[PDB]
Amino acid sequence: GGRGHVPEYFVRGDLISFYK
Repeated sequence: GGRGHVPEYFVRGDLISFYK
């Protein structure tokens, strides 16, 4: 739900998001 180098958890619809 922001920037990272680990994705947020399984998700669809929008672009893949990241955290920590």
